[PDB]
Amino acid sequence: YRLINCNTSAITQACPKVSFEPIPIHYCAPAGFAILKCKDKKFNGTGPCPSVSTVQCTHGIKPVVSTQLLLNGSLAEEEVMIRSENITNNAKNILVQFNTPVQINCTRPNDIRQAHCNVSKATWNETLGKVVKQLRKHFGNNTIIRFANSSGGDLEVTTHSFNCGGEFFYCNTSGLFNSTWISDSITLPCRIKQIINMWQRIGQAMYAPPIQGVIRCVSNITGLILTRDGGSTTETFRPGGGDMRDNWRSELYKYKVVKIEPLGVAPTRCK
Amino acid sequence: KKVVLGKKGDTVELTCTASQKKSIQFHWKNSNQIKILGNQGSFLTKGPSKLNDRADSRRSLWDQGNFPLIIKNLKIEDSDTYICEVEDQKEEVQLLV
Amino acid sequence: GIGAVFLGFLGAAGSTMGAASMTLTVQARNLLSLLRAPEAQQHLLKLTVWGIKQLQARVLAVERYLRDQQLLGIWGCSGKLICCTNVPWNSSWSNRNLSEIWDNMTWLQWDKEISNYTQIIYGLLEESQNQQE
Amino acid sequence: FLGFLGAAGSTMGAASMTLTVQARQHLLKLTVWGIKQLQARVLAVERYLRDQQLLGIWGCSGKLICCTNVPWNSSWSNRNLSEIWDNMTWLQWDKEISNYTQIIYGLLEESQNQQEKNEQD
Amino acid sequence: AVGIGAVFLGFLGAAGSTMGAASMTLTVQARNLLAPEAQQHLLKLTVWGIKQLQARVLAVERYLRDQQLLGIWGCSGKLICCTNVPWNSSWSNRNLSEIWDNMTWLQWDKEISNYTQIIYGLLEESQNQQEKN
Amino acid sequence: NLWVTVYYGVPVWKDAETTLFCASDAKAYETEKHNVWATHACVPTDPNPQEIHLENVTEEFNMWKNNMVEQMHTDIISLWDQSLKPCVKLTPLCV
Ligand SMILES: *[C@@H]1O[C@H](CO)[C@@H](O[C@@H]2O[C@H](CO)[C@@H](O[C@@H]3O[C@H](CO[C@H]4O[C@H](CO)[C@@H](O)[C@H](O[C@H]5O[C@H](CO)[C@@H](O)[C@H](O)[C@@H]5O)[C@@H]4O)[C@@H](O)[C@H](O[C@H]4O[C@H](CO)[C@@H](O)[C@H](O)[C@@H]4O[C@H]4O[C@H](CO)[C@@H](O)[C@H](O)[C@@H]4O)[C@@H]3O)[C@H](O)[C@H]2NC(C)=O)[C@H](O)[C@H]1NC(C)=O
Ligand SMILES: *[C@@H]1O[C@H](CO)[C@@H](O[C@@H]2O[C@H](CO)[C@@H](O)[C@H](O)[C@H]2NC(C)=O)[C@H](O)[C@H]1NC(C)=O
Ligand SMILES: *[C@@H]1O[C@H](CO)[C@@H](O[C@@H]2O[C@H](CO)[C@@H](O)[C@H](O)[C@H]2NC(C)=O)[C@H](O)[C@H]1NC(C)=O
Ligand SMILES: *[C@@H]1O[C@H](CO)[C@@H](O)[C@H](O)[C@H]1NC(C)=O
Ligand SMILES: *[C@@H]1O[C@H](CO)[C@@H](O)[C@H](O)[C@H]1NC(C)=O
Ligand SMILES: *[C@@H]1O[C@H](CO)[C@@H](O)[C@H](O)[C@H]1NC(C)=O
Ligand SMILES: *[C@@H]1O[C@H](CO)[C@@H](O)[C@H](O)[C@H]1NC(C)=O
Ligand SMILES: *[C@@H]1O[C@H](CO)[C@@H](O)[C@H](O)[C@H]1NC(C)=O
Ligand SMILES: *[C@@H]1O[C@H](CO)[C@@H](O)[C@H](O)[C@H]1NC(C)=O
Ligand SMILES: *[C@@H]1O[C@H](CO)[C@@H](O)[C@H](O)[C@H]1NC(C)=O
Ligand SMILES: *[C@@H]1O[C@H](CO)[C@@H](O)[C@H](O)[C@H]1NC(C)=O
Repeated sequence: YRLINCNTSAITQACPKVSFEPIPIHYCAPAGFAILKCKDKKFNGTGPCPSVSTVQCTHGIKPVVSTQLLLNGSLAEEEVMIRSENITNNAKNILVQFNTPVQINCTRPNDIRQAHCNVSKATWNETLGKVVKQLRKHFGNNTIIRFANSSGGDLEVTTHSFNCGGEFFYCNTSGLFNSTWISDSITLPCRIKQIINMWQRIGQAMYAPPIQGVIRCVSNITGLILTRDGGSTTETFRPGGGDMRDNWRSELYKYKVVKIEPLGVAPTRCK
Repeated sequence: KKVVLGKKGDTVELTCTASQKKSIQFHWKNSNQIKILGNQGSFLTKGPSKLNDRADSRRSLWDQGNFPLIIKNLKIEDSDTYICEVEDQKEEVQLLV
Repeated sequence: GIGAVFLGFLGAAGSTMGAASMTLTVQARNLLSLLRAPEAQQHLLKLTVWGIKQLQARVLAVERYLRDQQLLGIWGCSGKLICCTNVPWNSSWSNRNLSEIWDNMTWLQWDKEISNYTQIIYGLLEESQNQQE
Repeated sequence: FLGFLGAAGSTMGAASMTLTVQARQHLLKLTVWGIKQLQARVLAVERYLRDQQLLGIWGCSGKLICCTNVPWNSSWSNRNLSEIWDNMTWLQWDKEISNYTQIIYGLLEESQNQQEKNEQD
Repeated sequence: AVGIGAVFLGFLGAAGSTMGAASMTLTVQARNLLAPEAQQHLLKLTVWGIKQLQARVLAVERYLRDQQLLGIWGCSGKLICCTNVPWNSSWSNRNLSEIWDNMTWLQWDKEISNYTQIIYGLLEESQNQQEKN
Repeated sequence: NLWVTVYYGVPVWKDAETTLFCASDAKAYETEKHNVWATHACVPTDPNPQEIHLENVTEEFNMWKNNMVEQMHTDIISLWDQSLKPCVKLTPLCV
């Protein structure tokens, strides 16, 4: 009644080594409905959007899951946007968009369970530089910003996990957040784990061994997910993520499904 | 304003609980509002507190609403107050060893 | 086909109700507005679930339109866009000056205005069209 | 666009009122039987549009209940009109009126047709 | 096809008759009308079934786009319908007996087609101003 | 003296939730695993998309309470479960 028996089952399907390239899937609205795009560009997600168009289907959204990053997404148009439900709460995932894609090359070279992601330095230092510009808007442009690593938890959210080609990479983004902002390339030591935690429901999954050849990955980082830690100050932004809803609250932030009611009544002086 | 007593070292199971049975997002913070332990979808996460290596939770109980917090190696300095924030029910449980 | 005009109504939102009814007259004329590849036997039953799924939309856009104009045709007028009928306007339905309605309000305001009374007018439009017959 | 509009119509006063209220591989199994459920709907649209031209010729287009200026004859099943709505199903009408429905449809032609010339003068 | 595709072609009977003779047929024609191989049994059910339902819903939405256009003018379902627009006498300047006794619709429509956009604007406006006041 | 009008063709909105149907340009032959899933449960893309800019309208959105984000979350659970079939699951049952 308190320590109730939970039978951790184990269903075993027939598992080949299948390809995996996510295509853009855009959601249309049925007949008699519409979708209201928010064509603003300072739009922080909430509040009154002053320029609203009406479209039936949205842009080709790519279902690209990851933790701690948002690969192959869609970009901003003016500056780096910083969205949150309630900022100054220290329990809400601060989303971040990029108006320029920090390209990341990631390959398994020729150990089978080892890979490397290469990201270009100073395209990252300026993009960490753009973020500490708009971050100081919600603060007192002081209280020295210190990026740092994660804190712990599962291995899926303390490292930038993704899945390119069919294998489930786990990259140690620890050089990407090590600076502190007062008032050539980088290499990341990825693995390929076979025993992962599913993001779908609660449970573990063990997969086939990695494929034999080379595994390329050309993804364009268009987004972060940070998190603060309110002490009693420097406001350290320890990155995270992992609820997969937040990967699609950053490509469905400018949309709204309404219902069209085309019958109105009014008083007139007719006869 | 619950009361939980430990001796030293033992595992205490503080508990907040919702009424949904559908694995909704919670957290766990302390009196200085630093994150102790958190849920992120279907994965666990810690926070940069001083219980970051010692805290834990039971993963299988999230699917029935029960979101515990299991602490190992009880020192004297964790005698504080802890706050579970499920969606609004910011319940406070205090701890002593 | 018809689902194109179901969304073209929204081009007059944000304007005033005197202007949007006039735009509707122009919109009245504006509401008057192919898989032939070599298909393998694997493509045959896959391009046909792409055929039925689009044709479950074109008939829903027809069947919604006839479920509109069945409800209008109860209230006297079938096929009329601008239709006024023989029910007197009650004063308790958010009383306001008629210049304070057709000149300084958008149509979305009336959703916020009389939605507490919108069901009551609909029964009156049935009864007076039944009492007159 | 109704072809059924059933709602289990039994008692006529409940049938009249609710009428105003209500109607106001494995891919071969689902593609053959999806086209069959589109031939149901698309016919049930074209059965409506054929019908609403017939009521339009009588003058009763669009209105579900319509009243018109043709009284009963003597040989049109003269029962009392108060018990007729009390205990009878709508099914029991087409049993009760057999060959009169063809001349009722003819008289409702000329009742509108003489009226179109009457208001013309 | 097998629905309201025969109605659009059945209108074209009695062309070349006089305009009184077509009018007598208007209300009466729309009263009277509106292999042991498993592989062929599949296509006759699946892709030849869709392609004949893409032509039956084409004839529906061709028809409703006509009865909607008569709805702006005010008729919407009456086959014979007359309005409040007065006939301008600079429209072919012809005798009313010379038109309805000895002239065919094709001969008639060739006369009028210079300005049938101008007539179609008036019937919309007159049904915009008979429901305005 | 004023009489009730009825207009058909009015731009009126109404906050409500519904089931959005997916659309993407799948190929219907490729054995890449998204082009398989986007053929069973999608539709071809919009060939001539309809888009209207609305004048003078203001409109309050919300990102953290959208009801189509939980409709994207459903169709990606439903993707990966028919896409990456694993060798060994361990799903807690908890009777
Ligand atoms: C963000 O979006 C981008 C898209 O813009 C994503 O980038 C994609 O990443 C995936 C994952 O790696 C790529 O898929 C794989 O690409 C490999 C490289 O192929 C390219 O180079 C070779 C050599 O020059 C060419 O032959 C290829 O041409 C192929 O692609 C074209 C279309 O572009 C087809 O039309 C052709 O017919 C060719 O097939 C490319 O130009 C490629 O090796 C790989 O194919 C193998 O891998 C899968 C499993 O991973 C097998 O199912 C498949 O059959 C192949 O397997 C053989 O080879 C491997 C060796 O790797 C052996 O081990 C096997 O046993 C077997 O022999 C697959 O095509 C994709 O190309 C790429 N998209 C691009 C570049 O546009 C990012 O991933 C995305 N980000 C995230 C996070 O998802
Ligand atoms: C956003 O989060 C902050 C906490 O960081 C909330 O502020 C708290 O509000 C409660 C109200 O019951 C007060 O008792 C606390 O003292 C506040 N704390 C701080 C640090 O301000 C704030 O209410 C949240 N925003 C919303 C809209 O709920
Ligand atoms: C990810 O890389 C970092 C960078 O090395 C690892 O952090 C520590 O880095 C110091 C370098 O000053 C090493 O001496 C330590 O051995 C590293 N590890 C620890 C535990 O302190 C970090 O550990 C890497 N992540 C993982 C999961 O191994
Ligand atoms: C978002 O913008 C609105 C006004 O546009 C503002 O009231 C709100 O505080 C903003 N929220 C964040 C997290 O920036
Ligand atoms: C990489 O970023 C560019 C923009 O600079 C974009 O056009 C391209 O599509 C991206 N590549 C992807 C998403 O694979
Ligand atoms: C990654 O970076 C290292 C060091 O900068 C370099 O030696 C290696 O060739 C790079 N690999 C790729 C695929 O860019
Ligand atoms: C990033 O660039 C700034 C100048 O824009 C420089 O001051 C800083 O040192 C750079 N970061 C690192 C880690 O060198
Ligand atoms: C980087 O992260 C690892 C574990 O994620 C941790 O051991 C290390 O101390 C971190 N580095 C910093 C500077 O926080
Ligand atoms: C069936 O008959 C019972 C008894 O008269 C009645 O209460 C019920 O409403 C009838 N069913 C319907 C659908 O009218
Ligand atoms: C053909 O022309 C003659 C002479 O004008 C006319 O009487 C006759 O009615 C026409 N044919 C038909 C079928 O109307
Ligand atoms: C009628 O239109 C034709 C072209 O269709 C033109 O040649 C002729 O001049 C026009 N006549 C009048 C009177 O407008």
